[PDB]
Amino acid sequence: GRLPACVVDCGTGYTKLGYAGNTEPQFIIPSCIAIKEVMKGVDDLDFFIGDEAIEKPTYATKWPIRHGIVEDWDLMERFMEQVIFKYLRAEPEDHYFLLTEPPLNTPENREYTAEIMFESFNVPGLYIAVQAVLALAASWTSRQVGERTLTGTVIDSGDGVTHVIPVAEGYVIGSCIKHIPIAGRDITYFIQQLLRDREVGIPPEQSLETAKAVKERYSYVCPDLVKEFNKYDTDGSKWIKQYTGINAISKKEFSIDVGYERFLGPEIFFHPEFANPDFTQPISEVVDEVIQNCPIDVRRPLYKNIVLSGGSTMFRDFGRRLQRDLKRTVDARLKLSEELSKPKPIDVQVITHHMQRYAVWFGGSMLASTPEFYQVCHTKKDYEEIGPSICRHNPV
Amino acid sequence: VVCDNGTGFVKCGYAGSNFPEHIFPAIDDMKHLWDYTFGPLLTEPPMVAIQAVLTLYAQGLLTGVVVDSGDGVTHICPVYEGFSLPHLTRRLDIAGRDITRYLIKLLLLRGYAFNHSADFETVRMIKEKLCYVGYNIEQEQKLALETTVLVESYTLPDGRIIKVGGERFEAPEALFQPHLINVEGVGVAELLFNTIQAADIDTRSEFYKHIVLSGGSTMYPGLPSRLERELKQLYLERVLKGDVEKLSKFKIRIEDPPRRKHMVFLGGAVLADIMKDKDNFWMTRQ
Amino acid sequence: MILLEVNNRIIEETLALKFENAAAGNKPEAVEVTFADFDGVLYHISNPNGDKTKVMVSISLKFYKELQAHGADELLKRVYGSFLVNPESGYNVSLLYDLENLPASKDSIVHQAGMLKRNCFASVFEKYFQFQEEGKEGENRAVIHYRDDETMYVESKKDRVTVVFSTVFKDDDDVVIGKVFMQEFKEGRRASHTAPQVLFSHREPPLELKDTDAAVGDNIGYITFVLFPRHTNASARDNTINLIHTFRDYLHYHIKCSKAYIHTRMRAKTSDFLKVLNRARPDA
Amino acid sequence: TLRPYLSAVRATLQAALCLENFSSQVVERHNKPEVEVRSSKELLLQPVTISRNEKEKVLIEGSINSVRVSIAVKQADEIEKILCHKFMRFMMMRAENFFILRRKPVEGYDISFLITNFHTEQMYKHKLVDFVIHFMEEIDKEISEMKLSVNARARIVAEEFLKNF
Amino acid sequence: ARFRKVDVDEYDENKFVDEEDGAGPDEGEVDSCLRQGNMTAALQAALKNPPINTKSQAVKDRAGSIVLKVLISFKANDIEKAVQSLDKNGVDLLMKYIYKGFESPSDNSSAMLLQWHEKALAAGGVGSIVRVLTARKTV
Ligand SMILES: Nc1ncnc2c1ncn2[C@@H]1O[C@H](COP(=O)(O)OP(=O)(O)OP(=O)(O)O)[C@@H](O)[C@H]1O
Ligand SMILES: Nc1ncnc2c1ncn2[C@@H]1O[C@H](COP(=O)(O)OP(=O)(O)OP(=O)(O)O)[C@@H](O)[C@H]1O
Repeated sequence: GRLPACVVDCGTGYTKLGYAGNTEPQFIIPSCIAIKEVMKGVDDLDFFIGDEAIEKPTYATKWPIRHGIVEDWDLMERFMEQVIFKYLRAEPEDHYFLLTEPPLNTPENREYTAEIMFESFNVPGLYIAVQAVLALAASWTSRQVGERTLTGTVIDSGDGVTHVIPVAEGYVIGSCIKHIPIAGRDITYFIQQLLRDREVGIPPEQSLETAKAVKERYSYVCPDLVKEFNKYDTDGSKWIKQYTGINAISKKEFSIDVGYERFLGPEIFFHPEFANPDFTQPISEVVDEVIQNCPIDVRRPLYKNIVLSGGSTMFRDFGRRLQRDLKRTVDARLKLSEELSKPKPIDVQVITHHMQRYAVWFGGSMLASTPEFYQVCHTKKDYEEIGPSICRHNPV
Repeated sequence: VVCDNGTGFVKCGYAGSNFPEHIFPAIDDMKHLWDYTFGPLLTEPPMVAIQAVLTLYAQGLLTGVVVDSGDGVTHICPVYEGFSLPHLTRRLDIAGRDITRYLIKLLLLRGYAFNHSADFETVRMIKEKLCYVGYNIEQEQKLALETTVLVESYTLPDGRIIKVGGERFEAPEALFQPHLINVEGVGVAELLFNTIQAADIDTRSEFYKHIVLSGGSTMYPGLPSRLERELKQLYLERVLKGDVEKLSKFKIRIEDPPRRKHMVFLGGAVLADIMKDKDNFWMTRQ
Repeated sequence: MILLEVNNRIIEETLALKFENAAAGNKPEAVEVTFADFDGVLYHISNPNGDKTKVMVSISLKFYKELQAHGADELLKRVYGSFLVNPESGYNVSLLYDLENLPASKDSIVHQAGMLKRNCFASVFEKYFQFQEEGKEGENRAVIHYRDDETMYVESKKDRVTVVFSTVFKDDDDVVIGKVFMQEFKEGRRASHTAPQVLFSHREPPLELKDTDAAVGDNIGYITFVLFPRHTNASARDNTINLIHTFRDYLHYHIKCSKAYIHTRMRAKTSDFLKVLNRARPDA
Repeated sequence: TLRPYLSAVRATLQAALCLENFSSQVVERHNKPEVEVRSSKELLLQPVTISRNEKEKVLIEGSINSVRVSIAVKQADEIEKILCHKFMRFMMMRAENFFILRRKPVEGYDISFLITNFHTEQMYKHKLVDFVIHFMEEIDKEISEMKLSVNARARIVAEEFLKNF
Repeated sequence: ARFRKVDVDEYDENKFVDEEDGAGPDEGEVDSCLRQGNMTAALQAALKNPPINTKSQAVKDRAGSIVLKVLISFKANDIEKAVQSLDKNGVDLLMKYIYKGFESPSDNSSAMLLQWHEKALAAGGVGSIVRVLTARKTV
């Protein structure tokens, strides 16, 4: 009751954690646990997570959630232990828990998660939500929407693999989900290579570090490559930037020039030949193709409500460029149509909002702040009396 | 050639044949069907030869009760001798598509990413192999939760393997309950009992020993046996009046022919001797 | 961590981050965080009247009348002097930090802001330690219902201070595990002879409290902590209270971690069974 | 006496694991484990029990196409009782993977197996027998190790807290 | 539903019915042998005229007691010889009584019974156990 239910969003790279009712998460922490090299014991108790677990290099970093799937269940379980007792500081019997999950997890994996939550932490209530549905719900706070709907298309890009998922009435249409290989990490590697070949005086073993910062501080989407290149080659004084970091080795300052990578980094989706050599096919056609694979009768609302999720979507004007390109693809198809040829083509929107970074966590907090959440949770008593049917399935 | 038009399936073939040379639903529109059927006598259901006579004909019978369940509707047509009895015959709304659709929802709740449109045919087959009604719920649920053998594996077209257990019996059941259906029936068994009982009192026993099944919806495994068990309980419950003895005496027999899937067609085909000129008969061809 | 934190980590990271952003010279962003702690304690961190340059920390507690009856006011006023403002509506205590007037040592205020719950409990202990050191015996025992179904008893004796916890274990199997933990606690002097003595009675109160309305039942456990002069004397105090007020949560933490460990071991063995079976399953 | 008992259980399993494919006599086109449904008495064999003492025993129920095996596991004290209950439940939750396990034990036993002709066709029946014996031996050893584990961790936990005063 | 509560199958004429009809070994005789330390002789007498045909469990439970009484009175090293004195039929019957015994453990009764099982198995093979399983008329 009286307290706000704990909201834990375990992502491929970053875990968002906090208490319901809050606008932003209380923690955003790296989703890997640094471990030693069973070890009963004193070896046990010993762990690090976040920043600490990262920080030593030597001592091996694992991905407690990679691709939205728990890497080892034992290590994932230990992760949840410290998530609860060290950071959230919640007495677990007094708080309902909301956890999140990516699409395509099997019911067996859901039972393993619930088994851990109920038989180890004795929680009073648990709900396991699919990331996309709460993220869509999270978008209802945006001014661009006026009526609540739970039908829409979610572009979920993480740090491992981006998924394009059309969802209708709260259930993922599993047969139409598509995966695209490429993510934050690919952007880091290519830009890293790009700096190596152009800028000099950058010590190799701290190349990624620097790389992440440049992307975080200077990347953007440009509207046209050649005009922009000409821009840099013309008004270099107010377009070329300088970045200065400190060498983790020798404690000295290195200054690098920041140029073309600014617009070339986020550009890569758009022309998929960029990102991998294998990707012939651009993002506008894949999203259109995905929508086109679902029933024709339901292809009205899906075009009107494309929502973004994950940090990979926080690059200025991403949605605008996507909206334009999609309008071009749709218009071209209906152009072909007309010529061959009626009903008017539906308007196409992409919803943007201020909480796009961790839309998932926000959605969790908003739903978990309502009485209905308390209604739909599975109680420990029902787990004991019914068993394993209950926790797999959503609330009646 | 014999053409048997059904709401969800059209069986066309020749005479003194076996099975339809073609089973394909027709795409004004009825006249359009001629273009893809005839091109590269007539059979009419109880709105020339009443299918009840037909189904029975192929069985070498003239009297009896025909239970025909297809895609769109299910009928219980009692036939006396050569003719049918347009008055006794009753209709069941109860359904194929709905069950297939319900099985999809149930599998979805289990956690399988099925789509109602894209995967309709696939799940229809899972229903066509694993999934139908059971004698009781509490016992069935126990079998589903306690043995592995509910729990049958089924290979989807993409190679993935899923599991189907309690949903095998869970989908018929909506339809039974008054709860969810929001309509009051019977079924089919109780519907069969009433039809025969509301009939005479002489050839009533005659009907009971000649109940014949027809249509694809009567091919789900165990149907004949379920019908019998339900009729014995209903007979026991009403006419028998709980007398252990009046049970031994009763005669019961549900004819469930191997080729009952297209029993109407099979009938119809060998009915049909050839008239020398086709040419002269009709008003039109006239 | 492992030892429970006096320090609220969410409060410490949030305020440290805010002071560092202030010190860097960035404009402050709004913060509004509502969260809890053990024993029905509720915190709120916000910007009063929407002014992002002011940060208010408010605490709301159920305890409070009982602790107020035992000296709380003097200690809180002694510690927080000036930071302290009129309590926000809906809460019992509010602290206000002006980002435009921060002190030279920010870590010390981060630490003290963490202390907050501990400093709320401290006065009752300090009061009875003074009583004990002065020999004022026969004083009525303090009874603090820190949780809806948990009770705390504090008693001063001639040569010792006893601290009794009446705790409830709602899920049956933790009682069985707990008896093992309390048995190990009973033998703790075999490793630390200068350690505070601990007793435990299951489903029945200690005789000294038998004359009250103490709970009896299958899920109740009584723990007594015997504190000698070495834990009640002047240096001793702060460390003692820091450990004694987190003890209950420490116990619940280790019970849960033991069950978790058993699950991991068990998981490993089931994986091994599946491997044997597949070895057993015919190759073809 | 642990060795002898297992000898008697093993021989009984050898006798009971003589199964064949049996199509249902009761339901058209059904195939069901006869020991579970029990709709044809003539297809059921005489249930037999082997006991080592008042507490440890194995119940073996045969039929033409299936055998149900139930084991009462050694549980000397409370912690062994809870460890055993948790471990059997853990395995039972995973019955789909551990495909010869019943999801619930026969009343009066801690764990039950259901072995059908489909198992004896795809696995060497003599290795199925070896497996049950192996299982009986290993669950006992694991329960003992679990017990030592909890006790060992409890000592370090009491010591770590107490030494810090 | 009600009409579904009745198990009509119990009156199905097509079912299967066992062939049934309508005392045990001599108690006094077994006691005589035992009293005289004649164990093998007691074993052979206890195995006589088993109530394979009675309906009441009282008479069956009686013979099982007598047989069990004898098996318990035996010395470990003398089991093999007694077992080897029996014919195949005796060995099969002994195996039936042994399994019977497994159902009434008390003290170390199962401990010696496991010894009997071992020796009986050595003599009659797994086939003797098979015949415990499919007996329709048993001890
Ligand atoms: N404004 C921004 N500009 C550029 N990158 C950003 C911005 N905001 C966030 N990001 C990036 O997003 C990344 C984190 O992405 P995300 O949160 O989607 O991963 P995740 O949550 O672990 O994945 P998932 O939860 O989908 O498994 C960070 O590495 C960061 O670079
Ligand atoms: N082998 C089978 N077992 C169970 N059900 C089946 C089988 N084959 C088909 N069905 C079901 O039967 C239904 C259709 O039956 P069928 O095609 O024989 O009748 P129909 O000709 O379509 O209908 P009607 O003639 O009554 O208008 C389908 O919905 C399908 O689910």
